[PDB]
Amino acid sequence: VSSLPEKDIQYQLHPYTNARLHQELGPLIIERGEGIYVYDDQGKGYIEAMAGLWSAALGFSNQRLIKAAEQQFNTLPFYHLFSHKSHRPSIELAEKLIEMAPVPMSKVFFTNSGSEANDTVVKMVWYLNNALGKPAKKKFISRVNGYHGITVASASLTGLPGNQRGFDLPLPGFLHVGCPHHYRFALAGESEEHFADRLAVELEQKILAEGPETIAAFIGEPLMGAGGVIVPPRTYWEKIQKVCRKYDILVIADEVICGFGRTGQMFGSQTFGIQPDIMVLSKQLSSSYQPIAAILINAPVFEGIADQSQALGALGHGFTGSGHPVATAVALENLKIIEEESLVEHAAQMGQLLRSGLQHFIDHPLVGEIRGCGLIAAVELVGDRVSKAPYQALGTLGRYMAGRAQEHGMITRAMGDAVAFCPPLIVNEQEVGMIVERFARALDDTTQWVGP
Amino acid sequence: SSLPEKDIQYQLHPYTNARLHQELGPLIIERGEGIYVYDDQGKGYIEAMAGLWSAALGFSNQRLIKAAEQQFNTLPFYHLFSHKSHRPSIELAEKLIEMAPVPMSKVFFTNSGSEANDTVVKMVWYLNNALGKPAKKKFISRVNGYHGITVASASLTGLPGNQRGFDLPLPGFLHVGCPHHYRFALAGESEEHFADRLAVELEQKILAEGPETIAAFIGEPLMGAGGVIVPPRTYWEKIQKVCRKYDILVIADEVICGFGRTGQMFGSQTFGIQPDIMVLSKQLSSSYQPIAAILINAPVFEGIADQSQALGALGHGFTGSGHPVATAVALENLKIIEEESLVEHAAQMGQLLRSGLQHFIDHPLVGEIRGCGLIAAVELVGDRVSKAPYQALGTLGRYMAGRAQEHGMITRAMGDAVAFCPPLIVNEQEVGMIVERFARALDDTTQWVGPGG
Repeated sequence: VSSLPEKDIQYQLHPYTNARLHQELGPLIIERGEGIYVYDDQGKGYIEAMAGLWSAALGFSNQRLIKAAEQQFNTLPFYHLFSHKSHRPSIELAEKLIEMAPVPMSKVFFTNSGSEANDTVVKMVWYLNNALGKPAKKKFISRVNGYHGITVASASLTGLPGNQRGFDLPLPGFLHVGCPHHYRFALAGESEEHFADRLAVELEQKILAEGPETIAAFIGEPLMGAGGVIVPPRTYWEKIQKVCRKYDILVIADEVICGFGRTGQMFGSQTFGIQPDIMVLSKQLSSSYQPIAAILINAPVFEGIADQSQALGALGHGFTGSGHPVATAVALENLKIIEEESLVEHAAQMGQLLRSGLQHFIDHPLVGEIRGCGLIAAVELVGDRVSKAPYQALGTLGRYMAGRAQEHGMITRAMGDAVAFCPPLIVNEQEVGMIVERFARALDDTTQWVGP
Repeated sequence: SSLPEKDIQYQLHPYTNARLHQELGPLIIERGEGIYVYDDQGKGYIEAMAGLWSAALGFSNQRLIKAAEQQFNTLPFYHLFSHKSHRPSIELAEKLIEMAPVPMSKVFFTNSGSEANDTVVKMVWYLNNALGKPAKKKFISRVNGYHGITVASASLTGLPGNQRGFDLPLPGFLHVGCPHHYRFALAGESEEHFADRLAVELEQKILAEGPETIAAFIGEPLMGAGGVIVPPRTYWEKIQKVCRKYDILVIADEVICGFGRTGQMFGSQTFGIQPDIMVLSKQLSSSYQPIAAILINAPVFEGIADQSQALGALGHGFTGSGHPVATAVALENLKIIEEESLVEHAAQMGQLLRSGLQHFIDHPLVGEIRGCGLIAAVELVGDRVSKAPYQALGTLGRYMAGRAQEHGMITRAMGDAVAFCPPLIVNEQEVGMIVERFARALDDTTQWVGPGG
């Protein structure tokens, strides 16, 4: 048998893993990928219904991206953007991002990860408000169950307890308002629109209690990804933005998951009617073939930063890999493919098929909710549909269900007791059918396990 | 070319004055080969910084490029979350642990050095909570140290340029003195006594803050971006004794020093550091891919592991953590460094570099020549007795770096010092050319100043 599992146990500390259990069980070693599939070291194939980490838009064997990497490696395999240095793929990618943006944007700043990007945005907003002579205007508002990454600062923006417990987070000045999840937080008989009203009132009261002059920015994923595929209620973003504009608070759209065709349009900001001052992009940006993220800032944000960078000598910020030529070349080619192959439209089509397939299970006794938009969805299981209570404890069903899905050849992700769907954009109709079938088998297993 | 206008229109550059950039536009680098890069006008430059202290194998290593291809065609993306794994992360982690200069237990991967140090902060907090020491959370670092630029890692960083305007450092991130004898020793003080004073400073800081509140001390073995600052003799010995006395972790930031930069495989070896945690990046992959790695020792792992069990899972990880292409490239890169004996070769080339620069040791504008292995700096001054700058601090360094570029060499000014950090594969003739181009830039600067005397 392969030496790899023992070596993995001996030498790797895994993210998002119980380290002690890992020492007992060892890894599931993924050996290779092609199309929407990955294969373990025993040769078993799985539909990667998460596209890896919400990210492999073009699947696991796109030869154009691979050749784009090769072409750039053979030209200039590393360079940087520090001190006026530049290079073609960062320039052409920045051009393309600005010109495809759903609202007018001024500049792009590159990082490696979504976490670094949001961390950078925090720093940029502080820097901006200092430049503007508003030293108190520094607080960020985000939402319960939001996920913005896991640096010290971005984990503070994040609203999931799993990212904060044990880590002494959030830092001060990172405030949280309600998760816009109607199923869990609406009143009995309350409409989506009235639920949205109540959330907007909550935001305004929070701004008032803190002192509006101390609030710099509001950040949100158009729909929440890692926190549960939570679609906000109708009118939420309209009403929330009105509150933000009233108090001169920046609106930051975290498009790390929603970006590049996930939600039925190119950006989640389009789908949900968001006019952000700043956008954060990653993941599908490069089909995760290279680590890269991008921040788009509008004109007022750029102008204030630019002014301060002059007064303070240079902008004292940047990663070694910021705009890495291979990562930018791969992302550029990736965006071209998404456009040329009409994958936004195709994904929207496939998403309707996914959602209608799943909706066959709406009356199942363990299905509490089916939600989603475009080609992202979740099914939330419960132990009792009237009370919405979990079986045993929150997470017990989702853990079992995700494990059963894997046994039936599908990789999903449990988010508490919901299981997620975020397949590659290139998924076809029968493959959507198979995703639903493998969900159904896992659901059948879970039902028998829970028992009468 | 349409590129310069497009760059000015669309890119906010790191470590650049944005207004000046709108006036001047970029220097567009088009291609690279060996130790050279070429701009879009065809002019060639020796990349005496190896890009960003990082391109160990130069700019056209075909083995790294083919290693990337082979992995892209196997599995171009996967992750390490929830027990998932893959061969290149496993084999890289094995190699890193087995090559470590002290016994290490586990590797955690990130994309950047900044993310890695940020992660270390979180790991240390998480550890001390697991151990039932909730107060033991403060970090101590040094003036002019550079640890990256996330909110937390910029707090560790001790360069004002990284903090002014950004409301940093955060509370709980404390700084002690820059160990640079030339600038901070008392008149007539020995290196060893300077080291004694720095150790006393650290101990007094630990005492004033409450030792029970201090979790960790972090330092680059020699400081890179902050000036190629070699610590005085006996510094690391004495500093570590203080840390051990109070049960404070010792974290070696090897982002620049790692993989043969300093004359041995690690800066920790060169300077006699026994770190609890090491942070690696840059030469790890010759920067062909964004990757960094954290090595943690047994006690650090065991505490983290215990808490990750009690709390369900370790709530930390980047999408790109252990990225299969980045890890495959890094693994091949380390194999090349070993197979081609590049640690030894770089040590040899570094002696040539230093002896070449030392022909200018009595020049009226040369204040100090420092370094070790294949990293060095020449610090220029306007007056050697007072060590004062010519005009404003930074004038000489800026002028020198601009002249070096005109003579076909990319160097980095750090105030009035110019840095050297060439690819490890640099050969003897190429070291000769680096020093020649330094000399021409120095001649130009000297003529520009007119020292007289």
